[PDB]
Amino acid sequence: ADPGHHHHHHGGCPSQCSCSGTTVDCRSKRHASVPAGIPTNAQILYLHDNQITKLEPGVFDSLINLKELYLGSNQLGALPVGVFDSLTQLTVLDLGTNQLTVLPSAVFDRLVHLKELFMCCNKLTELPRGIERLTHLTHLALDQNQLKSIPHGAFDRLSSLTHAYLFGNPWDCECRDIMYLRNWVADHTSIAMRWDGKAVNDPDSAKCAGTNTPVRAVTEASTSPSKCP
Ligand SMILES: [Mg+2]
Repeated sequence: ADPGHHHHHHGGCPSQCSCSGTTVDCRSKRHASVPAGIPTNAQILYLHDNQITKLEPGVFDSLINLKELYLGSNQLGALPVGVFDSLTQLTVLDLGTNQLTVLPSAVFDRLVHLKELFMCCNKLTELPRGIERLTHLTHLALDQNQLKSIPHGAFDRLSSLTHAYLFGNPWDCECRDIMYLRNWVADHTSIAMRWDGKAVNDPDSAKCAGTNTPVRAVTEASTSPSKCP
C-alpha cells in the first residue's frame, strides 16, 4: 500500500507523516496542529500522541471519505462547532486521553453511521447528549471521566451496542437518579466491558463513588432524591 514514493498525492504526503494507500499516519511526531495537505482520499487518519491543543474550524471538511479518525493522547481542551460534520462516512472516532470538559451540543449529530466512539480519560462531567442518537454504535468508551450519572433513557436507542466501557467514573449512587444506569447495567451485563489489552466482560466495571460497590447492585431503597445535586 506504500508504493515507496508520494507521487499518488497531488499535494504529496504531509511532513512528519507517512502515507500508505488511504492511510495517513501522523502519530507521535510532535504535531501542534493538524498538518496541512492531508490527501482527500484518506480513509484512516492517525493524529494521536501529538501536542495538538486545538482544532481549527473546518480543518477536516475536505476529508469526506474518512472512515477512522484517531485524536487520542493530545491536549484538546475544546472542539470547534461542526468540526466533524463533513465526515459522514466515519465509523471510528477516538478522542480519548485529552482534556475535554464539554463538547459542542451537536458535535456528533452528522455522524449517523458511527460504530465506535472512544472518549476515555478526559474531564467530562456529563454525558454528551445525542450520543443518544448514534444508533449504530457497537462500542462506547466513557471510562475514566468524572461522570456522576446517566440521564434517564439515554442508552435506550443504542440497540447495536456490544461493548460499553464505564469504569473509573464517580457514579453517584446515593442519588435516586442512578437507578436508570443501575437497571441498564443489570439488563445489559453482556455488554459491560473493561479493557485489559482486550475486552473483558465485567459487569462490576461501573462502581459507586466512595464505596466502590457495583452500580448494578444498588437498591432503590438505599437511594434518596435529596442526595441529588
Ligand atoms: Mg505529482
